[PDB]
Amino acid sequence: ILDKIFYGVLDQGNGWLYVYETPNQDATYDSALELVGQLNKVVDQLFEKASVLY
Amino acid sequence: MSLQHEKVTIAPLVLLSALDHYERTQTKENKRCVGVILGDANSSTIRVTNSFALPFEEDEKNSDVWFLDHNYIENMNEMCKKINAKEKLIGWYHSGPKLRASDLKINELFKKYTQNNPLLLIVDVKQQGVGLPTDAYVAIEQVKDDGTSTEKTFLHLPCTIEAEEAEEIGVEHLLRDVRDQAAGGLSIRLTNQLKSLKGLQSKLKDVVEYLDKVINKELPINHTILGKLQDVFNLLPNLGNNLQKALTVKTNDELMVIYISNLVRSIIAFDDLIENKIQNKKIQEQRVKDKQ
Amino acid sequence: TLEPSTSITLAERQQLAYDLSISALLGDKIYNFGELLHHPIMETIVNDSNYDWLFQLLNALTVGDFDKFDSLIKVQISKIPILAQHESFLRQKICLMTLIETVFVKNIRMLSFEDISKATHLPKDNVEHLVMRAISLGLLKGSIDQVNELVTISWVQPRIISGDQITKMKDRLVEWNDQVEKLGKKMEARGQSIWV
Amino acid sequence: DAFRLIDTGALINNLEPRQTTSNTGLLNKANIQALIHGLNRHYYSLNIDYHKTAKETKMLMNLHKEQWQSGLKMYDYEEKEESNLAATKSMVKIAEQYSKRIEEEKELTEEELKTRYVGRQDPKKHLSETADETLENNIVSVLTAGVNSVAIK
Amino acid sequence: SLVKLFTTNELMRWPIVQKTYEPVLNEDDLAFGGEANKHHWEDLQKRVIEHNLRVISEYYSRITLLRLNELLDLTESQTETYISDLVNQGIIYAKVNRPAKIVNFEKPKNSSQLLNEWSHNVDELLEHIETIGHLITKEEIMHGL
Repeated sequence: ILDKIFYGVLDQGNGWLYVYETPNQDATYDSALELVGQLNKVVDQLFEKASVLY
Repeated sequence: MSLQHEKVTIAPLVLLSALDHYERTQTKENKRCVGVILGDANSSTIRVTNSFALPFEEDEKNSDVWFLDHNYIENMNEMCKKINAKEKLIGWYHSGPKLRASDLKINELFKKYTQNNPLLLIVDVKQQGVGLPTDAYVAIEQVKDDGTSTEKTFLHLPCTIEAEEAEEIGVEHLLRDVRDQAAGGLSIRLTNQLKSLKGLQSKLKDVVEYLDKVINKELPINHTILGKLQDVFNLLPNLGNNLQKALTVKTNDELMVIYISNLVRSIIAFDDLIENKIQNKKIQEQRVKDKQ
Repeated sequence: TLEPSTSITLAERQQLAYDLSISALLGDKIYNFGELLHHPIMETIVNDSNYDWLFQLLNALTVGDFDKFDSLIKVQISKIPILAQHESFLRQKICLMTLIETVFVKNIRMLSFEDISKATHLPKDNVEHLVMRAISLGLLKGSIDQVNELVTISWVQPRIISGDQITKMKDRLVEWNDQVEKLGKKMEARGQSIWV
Repeated sequence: DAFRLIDTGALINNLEPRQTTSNTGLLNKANIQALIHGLNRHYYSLNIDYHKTAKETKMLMNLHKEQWQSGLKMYDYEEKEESNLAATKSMVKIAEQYSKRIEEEKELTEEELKTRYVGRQDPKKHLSETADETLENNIVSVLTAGVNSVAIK
Repeated sequence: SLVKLFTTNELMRWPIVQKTYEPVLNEDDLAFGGEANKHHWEDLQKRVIEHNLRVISEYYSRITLLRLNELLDLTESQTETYISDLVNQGIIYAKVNRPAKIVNFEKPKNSSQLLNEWSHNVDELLEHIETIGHLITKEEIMHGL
């Protein structure tokens, strides 16, 4: 379980071994977060380009 | 027998020839106008491409007094074959406004000239309609909806007006005063959405009116129509619970994507503003140091 | 497809209607006798008393009567051995009639084992096989649940619609159309700046 | 463009049949290659004026009228997520290319930028196009979903 | 009749088959035709149990273990073994709940399936309303005459 081979959860109730389906971790949010980081860097570079204007 | 009645495609030339025919023979009210619908067939999508006038005559009397010339069909056939052998007779059209009594009867006259089942094309030549003024009606034999003898009657088919390269050029040139060539994408899609909603409302009102008629017994009881209506009600989803949660989660994800895209658009506008300010400053400096 | 040129012998057509009723009662993929009852073919024995017993039995089948069905089937089981052979099939037909009519009357997309047992006279242990037959034959498209007896029902076999049902459907249509019109009015009013 | 032959020996008078009593005929300009075959030498050109009718122009509009039962039709709700994910990944890559573009633009002279993005993907118009296209598709999807969820019920 | 038995979506009793069609099957060669054909009867039992499960999973959703053993007629543990094997091969979606003695034959539906089904229902509704609209005019012409 610690090595994430099957995504069940062991319990100490009376010896039960609840088994749960693999989580989803949708790729859309990871892609959005990398996009947000890249756009942050783009903002800093663009403002640096604006130094000549100032 | 060919089952080719799934889809119908009409080039604008057939329809405009219909309008020209109606305005030419000076047809007054109650006088229907009929011609032939030369095209290509034997495929699933029946396609109408060219038409011509017919000397159809009928007195507003007993439905069997209809008259139509037999030699004219073959005489037009020979000349049109000489002009183009790829256009074959695939039925007939009448100048609307709606189905009449003799439509089933006269259709059998075109059975021999046609190769497949003859095609009926209703043309709202005087333009009372709001949607497409064309609809197809293939005469087929099916059991009566009242549990009586099987009847050979017409079946509506989904007709879409579509043009080829030759006729699209002319259509685009002719109405090159009213079509909004700028329009915009999202705006035109939203306008299509609203038009579809209004069409749904109109069809709903028509169905309500027909039911109001049937409860007063001005029309008989058709169990097929009532069964289809009950099926429509059964298919109506209940939203206002698991489906509700799924729709909500999808809408939230979709709005997050919209947020990301708007952020990207704003940063693009930022770069555009920065570059434009830079160029304006350079232009100001140019004019200042070249004047002096 | 019968023609009005000749209707052959009235007695022979009466026997044909008798055979049609027998086959409908003893036919598998038939679970609504309304078509036969309100057809002109039944006018041949709409008055005769020799075959009135099967007309009463068909009426009980459509309504769903149990004790009257039991008495009639006991009396007429000896009329023909053909019906006596398939008595169990007729009882299963009674059970399916009761299930379908109870689903269509009580409505509710869910059900319970006890309700079906009371409305079909079968024990609470044979309801499962009853719904097995019902789903297999195409009457319903539901799904069973035995740990908690909560039989789930989906689209049901359609029935001929009477005059009263038209008013309710018409009112529901009116409400739906009014909702659609209100939504369209709001949509048009809100975005009139871009509807071009 | 219609044509009609010159008369004959009116070239002796040199008055090919053309009395410019109006400017409506002189506005049109003769084609270049048409004069090579001879335009004002054998067949004086004419004017062409397509005249329409209200009935015809009203209803040729039907060529671009969609079927009524297609506006409320949402498409399968799996492609509308794969497309969003692909658009987001493309946006990430294009933003990275935009960063390297801004980095490289610091040390380039105008005589190159006037021709720099001729042969390679300008990673700015791609970003704007992707943003606008995905936003339009997304707005249409949201409106269709909400409209059907409210009205259809 | 044997083909009818293995084509209808209806559970069958194993002893009923093993005592009804057994004589006709036994008086044969090649298959079910002697001591060397004892290899076939076990296969027939396995096939009928597999058909029973394929029907129950298509109908049931929360079958309890005791009734599942009653229907399949497997003793107590052969049932769980069979369920395990058929799900491991990948024919049926099943999940046991031994402490609760429940079987969840239903497959949980992802949001994509739910919205696709809703969209298909709305499309069918629109098509049906179009057909109703186009039949109303036809019948009005038929009986307005």
